[PDB]
Amino acid sequence: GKTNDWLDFDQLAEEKVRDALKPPS
Amino acid sequence: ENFTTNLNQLARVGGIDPLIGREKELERAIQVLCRRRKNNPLLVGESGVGKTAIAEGLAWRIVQGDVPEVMADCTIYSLDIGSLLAGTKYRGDFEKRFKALLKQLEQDTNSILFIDEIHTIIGAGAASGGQVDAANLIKPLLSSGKIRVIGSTTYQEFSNIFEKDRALARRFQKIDITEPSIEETVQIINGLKPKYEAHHDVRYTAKAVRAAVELAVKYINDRHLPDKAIDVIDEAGARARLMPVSKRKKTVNVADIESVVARIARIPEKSVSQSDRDTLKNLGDRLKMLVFGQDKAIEALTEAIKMARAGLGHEHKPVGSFLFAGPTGVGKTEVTVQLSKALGIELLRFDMSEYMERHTVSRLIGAPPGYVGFDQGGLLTDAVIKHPHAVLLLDEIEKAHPDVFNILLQVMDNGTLTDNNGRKADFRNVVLVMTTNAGVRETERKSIGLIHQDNSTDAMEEIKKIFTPEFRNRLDNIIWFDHLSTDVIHQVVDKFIVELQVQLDQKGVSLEVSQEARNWLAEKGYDRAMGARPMARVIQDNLKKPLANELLFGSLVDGGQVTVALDKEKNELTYGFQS
Amino acid sequence: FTTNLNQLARVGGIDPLIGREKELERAIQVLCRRRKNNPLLVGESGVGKTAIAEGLAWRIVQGDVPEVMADCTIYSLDIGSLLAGTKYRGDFEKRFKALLKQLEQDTNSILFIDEIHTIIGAGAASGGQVDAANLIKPLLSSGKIRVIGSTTYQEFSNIFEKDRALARRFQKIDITEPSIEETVQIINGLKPKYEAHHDVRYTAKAVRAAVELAVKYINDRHLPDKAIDVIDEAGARARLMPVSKRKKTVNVADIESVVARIARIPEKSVSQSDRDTLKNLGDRLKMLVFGQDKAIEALTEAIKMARAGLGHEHKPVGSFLFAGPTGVGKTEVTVQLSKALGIELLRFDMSEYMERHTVSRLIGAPPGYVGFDQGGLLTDAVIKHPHAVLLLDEIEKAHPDVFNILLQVMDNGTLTDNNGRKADFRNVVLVMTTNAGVRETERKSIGLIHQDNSTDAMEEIKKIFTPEFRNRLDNIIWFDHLSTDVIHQVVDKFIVELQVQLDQKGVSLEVSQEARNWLAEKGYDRAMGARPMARVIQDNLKKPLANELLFGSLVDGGQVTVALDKEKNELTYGFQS
Ligand SMILES: Nc1ncnc2c1ncn2[C@@H]1O[C@H](COP(=O)(O)OP(=O)(O)OP(O)(O)=S)[C@@H](O)[C@H]1O
Ligand SMILES: Nc1ncnc2c1ncn2[C@@H]1O[C@H](COP(=O)(O)OP(=O)(O)OP(O)(O)=S)[C@@H](O)[C@H]1O
Ligand SMILES: Nc1ncnc2c1ncn2[C@@H]1O[C@H](COP(=O)(O)OP(=O)(O)OP(O)(O)=S)[C@@H](O)[C@H]1O
Ligand SMILES: Nc1ncnc2c1ncn2[C@@H]1O[C@H](COP(=O)(O)OP(=O)(O)O)[C@@H](O)[C@H]1O
Ligand SMILES: [Mg+2]
Ligand SMILES: [Mg+2]
Ligand SMILES: [Mg+2]
Repeated sequence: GKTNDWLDFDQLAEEKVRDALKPPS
Repeated sequence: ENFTTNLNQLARVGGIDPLIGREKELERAIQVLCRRRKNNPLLVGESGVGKTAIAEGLAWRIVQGDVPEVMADCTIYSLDIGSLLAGTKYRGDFEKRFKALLKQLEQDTNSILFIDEIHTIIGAGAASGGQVDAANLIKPLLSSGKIRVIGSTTYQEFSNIFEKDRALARRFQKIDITEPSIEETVQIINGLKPKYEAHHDVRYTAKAVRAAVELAVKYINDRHLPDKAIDVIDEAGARARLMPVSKRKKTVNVADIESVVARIARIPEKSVSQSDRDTLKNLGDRLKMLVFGQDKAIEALTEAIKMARAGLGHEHKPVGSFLFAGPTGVGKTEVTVQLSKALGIELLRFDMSEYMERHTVSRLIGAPPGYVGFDQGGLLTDAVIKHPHAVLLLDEIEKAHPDVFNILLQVMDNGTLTDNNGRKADFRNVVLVMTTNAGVRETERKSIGLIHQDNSTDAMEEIKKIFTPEFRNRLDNIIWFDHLSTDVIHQVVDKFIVELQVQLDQKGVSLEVSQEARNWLAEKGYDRAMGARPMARVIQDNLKKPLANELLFGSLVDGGQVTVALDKEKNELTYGFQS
Repeated sequence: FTTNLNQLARVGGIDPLIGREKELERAIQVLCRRRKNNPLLVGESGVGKTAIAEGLAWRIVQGDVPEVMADCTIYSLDIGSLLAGTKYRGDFEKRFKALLKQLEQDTNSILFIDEIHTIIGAGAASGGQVDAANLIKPLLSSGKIRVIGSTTYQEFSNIFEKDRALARRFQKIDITEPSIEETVQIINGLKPKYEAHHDVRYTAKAVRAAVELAVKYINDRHLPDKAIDVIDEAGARARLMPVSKRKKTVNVADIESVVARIARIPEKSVSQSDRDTLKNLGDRLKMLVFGQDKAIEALTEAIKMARAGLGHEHKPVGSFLFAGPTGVGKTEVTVQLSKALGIELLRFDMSEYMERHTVSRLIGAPPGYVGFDQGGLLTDAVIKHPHAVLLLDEIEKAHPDVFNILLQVMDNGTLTDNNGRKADFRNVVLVMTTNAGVRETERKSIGLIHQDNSTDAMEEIKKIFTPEFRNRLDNIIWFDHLSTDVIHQVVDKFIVELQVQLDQKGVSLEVSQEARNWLAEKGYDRAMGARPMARVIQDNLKKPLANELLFGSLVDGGQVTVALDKEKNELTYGFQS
């Protein structure tokens, strides 16, 4: 019997960034 | 908008080169563009084919009026991906910019958007291109069909991003683009010849444009045929225009542009010159002058190569069918690199011993786990694809699995090796050579008889047995390297001494080698089975190993004047040390 | 907003350009082309890409350039003012627009923009969607103006694939390290500024020695930049280090010390006094490791050649493979090697790096993942410690992909990770080990009288290791089995290791010579090497002493004696307390 082959699974990375505000006056 | 440049407006005011040829390929675009649904053309071609020229040239027909009535008012805009992604600094800000341009174009009817390098924006995952997930903002317009888009994707990316994604494939019509014929290439340059001539103010010769394309594609071996010709022509005009301080040569010659190709190709001008027949005529004289020994073996190889380059026989078949067979250490490997260096072709070394396991055979066609990595492809296929003019050196071919031999039989018959990815490789211009260190064991085998003086001297018979009869029929002639003579070994020893002397010159230390010393090195460094292979180690241990001990501490630290001698009674090398 | 390089040349702000005659010919040739008329001077840090662009203007004024370029004037973009000066919207557009009209209408005018990578990633105050790159894009395509750029190798590839329109317009120009003769000449031209700032004088020999000492020891930076750092620092040292004497002149002994500090090498290395260390390294290994005199000689001899200079500079210090039976201390000699030389020891167990995905961590992780910031373990380790020992134990267990990395190291001598940070292996020694040779015939020969039917050596190593990789190795130092005579010396050191352990408990161990012989013959196993001696010392000496140390007279500490009885052939332990 031929040897088995394993397949890896790569997870993508994406994140959300907050936003600070600066009033003019 | 500012992001996109109106090709029709640009063509109206000039500045766009005319399109020569590509009628069959260009007409396909007009066909799909007029469709009611699935009217988004896709230009799948390799780099340099001129995918952008086909789009720019298409707009020229619209303004000129050589298009149907529906395509009269049509306007083509080229999207600038760099403008959108630049300055975003926020994943999603780029998407907002695309919507504004899309809304403006959607309002106006009969609008096209030439998205150059579309693969960069719609890459599946993390990419080194657009790095934006434009799949979200590409399928809606493609599905809606309000505005049609032209994509200049590459063959590689198309097989992965477009094929895997059903939405992209179902809303795109592939338009295969191939390199133009050699006869068509010169016609393209002839049409564009006045534009470059008017700029440089020089007139190119008809023979130069024809010869430039032949040597450009062969010697450069970097880009595709259309880009090379336009580049060398522009490069040649600039060089001759400013070569002399005051003098100038309005005319051009073949020898003049040849020097330009040498710089971009990093090859001497002599080899770059179109003198293949001259080098082929004196091929034996060059190899015999560069390397010594195996004169009979070298001469036979030159006659056979001349038969293939004559043009007779089937062109699809491979040019190189040579099976080297002799003891290693006699320069068998050196002729393969010297031949490539003289002809100018590259050198690709593939050791069969590594490709021994049955699973390892698959690597040549494709990597086992390389599902994401389809760019590399098979190890053998990629090298041939990138380098179509290069020698293939196979070592220890006798010790390979049976399935490996069949892979060589296929290329020897059809001349084309397929790839799992789908790339088509041609061995028509690739010379194939393989070496086998077989029969040396049979010759060196000690006879079982009582006298033990039995000599075989029939190693050629063993070569035919280790290989199947089918393989023998494909190869036209096999090369055999005769055993070297003791006198020839003396020249090999001097080669290592010269390299050592050059290395010592940087420190100001001389090295003197006696004639008797060379005899000891030759015998010690030459083996019947391994040939000159031990010479590297024997020279190092005898000469370099003690030298370093004294060079580190002793008289030899400064002054040099090294001397070597050997005692006659014990036959041992003694090196005198002088300050 | 801009500066006229041509006018600066007349005043003399830019020093005379030395060398780079071939590069200039390539730049002017592609510049006059109908298309691709924008040369790009891709180079590394400090090579002088900007200096070449500034040097061209000097040639324009002097007239060395072909008459095609005569009457031309080079300008420079004010990168600082455009990036931050025009913060408000509108001002950036109107001010830059004026430059476009000034650039056009004069074909002889050619712009220059150092660090052209910056304009690709432009900044917008209110996301006006207008940047310097888009404003110049139509002009460059039409060809009415010509520009010159400058960027890094790793940065050049980053923008080449991302943007193809800009890449098409620009022509790549490769830059190389200038010759040593070229480097000393420029330092002379820049000598008035550095020498006047520190109020010192640099000797002619110091300039030549500085460039030579830098490339020999300092390999992280580049020769042109290296010379400026060692020269600027050398003058500074003479200003503050000799506070008592305040030596005005600069000697050759001065700069060599600065190179050692910058290169992080032990003092006197530049003096070459360290030759003594390599001269006597052999003896230290012989006492530490017994029965491997032949193996130590091959390893020691090869190391001398590297430092001596009888070898390829690009090639690393050494590349050896240790193979043999278990317990020969093939890995112990690697550890002690670092202690003798004093360089740090980098240990990379290959058992962990066995899978294809795991081997990737050696050269770095792919981008766009949580492990991108980690980088390359092997590259980071060698970069932090240029002079160190790289130990690859049990290489056979690793995946064959790792060999591809080693093949490059032994050939070129440099390794670059995915991020683009190059790593040098010139001063690092490669010492790998394998346990393939452990296999042997356990069963003895068949017959009344046994025979030494030992299996051949290196046959199995040829099939496991590829030929090209095997040939690249400098020397495969084999390790022989430990003979009965050698075991006597091994036991002696084990008692010392045990005595130091007892020193912390106040117990002095004294073992008779006869007792040592009994322990040696009791556990002497050729296949197991030296490991059985540890178990013999453990079972016979550590076990009884441990019982007394916990519950016995040795709780406080005291002397002990070990001697075998001839009648019983068994060790006898006496405790005095
Ligand atoms: N059939 C053709 N007729 C006329 N000109 C052509 C033709 N094919 C190529 N060219 C010329 O070659 C170039 C093709 O356009 P390019 O923009 O260089 O193509 P491209 O495929 O976008 O190139 P990259 O970006 O290097 S993959 C232009 O200089 C064209 O004038
Ligand atoms: N070829 C050269 N001819 C004359 N002077 C040179 C040359 N190369 C470097 N120099 C001088 O050496 C100085 C130091 O080099 P740098 O200007 O830092 O190089 P660089 O490549 O512009 O550096 P970056 O901007 O950090 S990539 C230059 O400013 C020049 O004064
Ligand atoms: N020649 C020797 N001289 C002194 N101690 C030795 C010698 N050989 C082995 N030892 C000792 O025995 C142990 C050897 O451990 P390792 O260095 O792992 O052995 P190795 O033979 O180099 O490698 P293996 O076979 O993979 S355990 C250590 O405790 C060493 O101090
Ligand atoms: N005819 C020859 N003339 C000069 N040197 C030779 C000759 N034959 C063998 N040698 C020496 O032996 C080497 C054998 O080739 P090399 O590429 O080193 O290894 P391999 O034969 O394993 O490919 C040559 O590079 C050279 O050092
Ligand atoms: Mg050879
Ligand atoms: Mg700079
Ligand atoms: Mg070990």
